[PDB]
Amino acid sequence: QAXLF
Amino acid sequence: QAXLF
Amino acid sequence: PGSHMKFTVEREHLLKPLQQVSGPLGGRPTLPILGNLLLQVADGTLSLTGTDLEMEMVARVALVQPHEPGATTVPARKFFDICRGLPEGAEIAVQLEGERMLVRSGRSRFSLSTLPAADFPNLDDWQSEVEFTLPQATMKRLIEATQFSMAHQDVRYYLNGMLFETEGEELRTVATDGHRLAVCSMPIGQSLPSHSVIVPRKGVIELMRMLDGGDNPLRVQIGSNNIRAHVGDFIFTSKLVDGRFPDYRRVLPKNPDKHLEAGCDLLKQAFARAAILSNEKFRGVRLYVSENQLKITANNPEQEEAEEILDVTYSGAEMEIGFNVSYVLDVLNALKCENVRMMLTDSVSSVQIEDAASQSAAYVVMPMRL
Amino acid sequence: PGSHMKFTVEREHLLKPLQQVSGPLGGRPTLPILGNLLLQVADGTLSLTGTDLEMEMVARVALVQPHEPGATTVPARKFFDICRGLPEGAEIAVQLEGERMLVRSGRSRFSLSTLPAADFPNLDDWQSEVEFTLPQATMKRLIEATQFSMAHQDVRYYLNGMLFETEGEELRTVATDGHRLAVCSMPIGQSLPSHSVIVPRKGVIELMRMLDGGDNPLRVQIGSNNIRAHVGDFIFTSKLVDGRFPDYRRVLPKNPDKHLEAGCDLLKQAFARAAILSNEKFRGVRLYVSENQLKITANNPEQEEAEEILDVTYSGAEMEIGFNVSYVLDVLNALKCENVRMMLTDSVSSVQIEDAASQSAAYVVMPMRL
Repeated sequence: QAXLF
Repeated sequence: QAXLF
Repeated sequence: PGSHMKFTVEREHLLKPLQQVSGPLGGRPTLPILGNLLLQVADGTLSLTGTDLEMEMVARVALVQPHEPGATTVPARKFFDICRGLPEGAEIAVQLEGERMLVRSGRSRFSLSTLPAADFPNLDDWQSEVEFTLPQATMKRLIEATQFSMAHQDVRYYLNGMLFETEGEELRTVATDGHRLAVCSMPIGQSLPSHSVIVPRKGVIELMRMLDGGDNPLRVQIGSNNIRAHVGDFIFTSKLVDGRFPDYRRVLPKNPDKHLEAGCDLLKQAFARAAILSNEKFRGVRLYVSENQLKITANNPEQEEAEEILDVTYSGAEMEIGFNVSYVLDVLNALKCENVRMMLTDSVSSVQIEDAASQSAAYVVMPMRL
Repeated sequence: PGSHMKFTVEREHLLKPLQQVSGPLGGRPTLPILGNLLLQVADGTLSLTGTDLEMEMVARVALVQPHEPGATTVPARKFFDICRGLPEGAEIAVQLEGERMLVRSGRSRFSLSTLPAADFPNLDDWQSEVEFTLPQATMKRLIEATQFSMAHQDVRYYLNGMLFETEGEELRTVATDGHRLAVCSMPIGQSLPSHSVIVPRKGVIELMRMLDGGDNPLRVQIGSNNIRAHVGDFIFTSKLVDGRFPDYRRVLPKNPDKHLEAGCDLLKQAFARAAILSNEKFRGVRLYVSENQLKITANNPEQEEAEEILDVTYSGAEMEIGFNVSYVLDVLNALKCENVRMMLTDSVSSVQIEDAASQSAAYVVMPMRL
C-alpha cells in the first residue's frame, strides 16, 4: 500500500 | 444460591 | 463413485442448504477439514454435509441438469459467500479440477482449495430404536419452553444439554442447571415406547435452527447413543450425552402451601426494574409475600435500592424469599401468558412457577440465602 | 442555586434526552463522575449533560410541574434503564435526599448513588468566530459521504478526524487516512467566512448520532478550539484537533488521462465477490483495464483465485493497477448511484472515483504495489 502524502 | 440436587 | 465431480444448480436452490449445513461450524480450528463442507454428487442428488465431530447436518439438493458423480470438500464460509454474492437467478456451475474446486457463473470464476472427501469425518454407524413424526411447531414449543434452563459447562456434564423423553402419547423436554429447572410436554398423536435421552446443548441449538416452523413435519429417530431429525431436505444427527439425568417428578416442590397469582407482564416489568439495582454478579432480589401483595427489593454493593410493590392474589402466611432475578425473568419471558401462579413453601425451598391457565410447562427455581 | 433539587416529568419527555446525552459515555472508567449524568434544575428547565472530557452533550427538558432548583449527578445507564423500564405514560418524580437521588413512579422507588455536581467537568469557556444554520439532512449527507475515510489511530493525529471547511456559500467535509480520501461539499444558502477545523473522529460520530434527519435545523458555532452544534433541545460541544490537515485540492489526481465508466452496482458486486478470495489482511485486488472491459482478480496465500470480467466504457491504453478492495468497496457503498467514473493515470498513481452524474463528492484511492 502506497500513501497519498 | 442453593441447589435443587 | 466418480473421480470428476461436476454439477450445475440454480443459486436459489443452494443458498438455504449451504446456510443450514454450516450451522455446526465455527470456533477454534482443529482438524483442517472441519472448516469445509463435504459435497457429494450421485444419481440426481447433491449432498452437502457440515460437522463438528459431535453433530452433523446434511442437506440434499435435487440436480436437474447433467452432472457427474464424485465428492470433495471446500471451505464453507468462502463457498457460501461466493454463492450468496452472485446475482439473483444465477446458474452456478461447479466442478473439481485436480485439487481445486471451480465455481463459475456468468463471467465470474472462483478457484477454491479442497481437502479430500476421504478425510471427512463420519459419525459411527448406529441403529434406531424409536421413531416418531410431529409438527415442527410442537418441537419448537418444547425447546423454547425449556432451553434457557440448560447448564453451560457444569461439571455434572449430563446437565449441559436437554432431556428428550417419550411417555405415553407425549414428548417431553426437561432442562436444569441445578439452580432452576424447566419441563414441558406436548401430545404427539401416537403411542410411544418409553425412552429418555440427553441431547447436548449445542445440538439442541442446532435442532432449533433447522425448524423454520413451516409445515414440513419433523421425523425423529432415537438410538442408544444418537438422535437424528429429518425436516424437508435436511438431516441432523447428534451424539447423546451419558449420565443419569435428574427426575423432574422428584424436583417439583411437594405440596407447596402458598399460592400467589399475579399478572405476568406486571410481574416481569417489576422484576426487570428491580434487577437494575441488584448485584451485577449475584443478582439477588428479595420477595416479601403478604395478604394480596408482593414487594420486591434489590440492593447492590453501592447501597442503591430498588423497591416494587404489586397487588397480587395471595391469602396465606407472610414470608420472605430470595431469588436470582435473572432466573425469574427467564421463566416469565418463557411463559408469555396473562396470569402466573407461584407456588411457595418457605424461604429455603424451591418455588414452582407456571401459567395460571396451562399445565403443559412448569418451572422450578431454587432460592438464594440473602 | 438550590440545595434541594426536585422535579416531576413525564417519562416520554425524558427518554430521548437521556439516550442522547449518554452518547459520549462508555469504555474505560477513569474519573468516577464521567459515568454519571449531570442534572440541573432551574427556572422551568431540567438540563442533562454527559461528557468524556473531549466532548459534551446537553439536553434541555421543559419542566411544567412544581420543581425546586439544584443539581446532582447520577449513574447514566442505571437512570436511563429505570426510566425506560417504567410503563408508558408514567410520571417520574425525582428528588435529591442527602447524598442519594430518589426516583419514584407508581409504587416503584429507586435510590441511586450520586456524585457532587461541583465535581462534574466543564469544557473551558470560549468565544464563537463563525456561526451558520443548515438542514440536518445536509450535514448528514456531508458526514456520511466522507466519514469512512477518517483515520483511526494514525500517528499523524490530525487524520483521526474530519475537516469541516466553510468556503463561499458551501460547507465541505474532508476525511483521509493517507491511503484514501473523501471530500464532499454542499451549498448552505449564506455567505460564509473562510474557516477550516478538524473535528475529532468520536465527535463526528456523536454529531451524526444527534441528527434525526427531521426538520429542526442544525445551528453550528465554530471557535478557534471548539465546535458546537445545536439541534432541537440538544447542544453538542467538542474540542478540535490541532495540526495542518492535508489540502484535498493537491491530493486530487492531476490530469488523469484514462476515464472508465461502469455501473455502480455491477462494479460493487464484482469487487465484493472478488474480495472473498483476497488476502484477509492486505486485501489486494488487481484491476486490468482494456478496451471497454474491466477484469478484477484476487488471490490469497492458499492460492485460491477469484476473477470477474465486466463490460465497461473505456477507450485508452491498457493498464493494470492494484487496490485494497475494502477501500474501493467503501467508496462504491458511499456513492449509491447508477454509473461511476474512475479516472486513472498509471499503476503507481492514485485514482479518482465519483458519481458519473454528480460532482458534489469525490474520492481518491492510492494503489498497492502487488
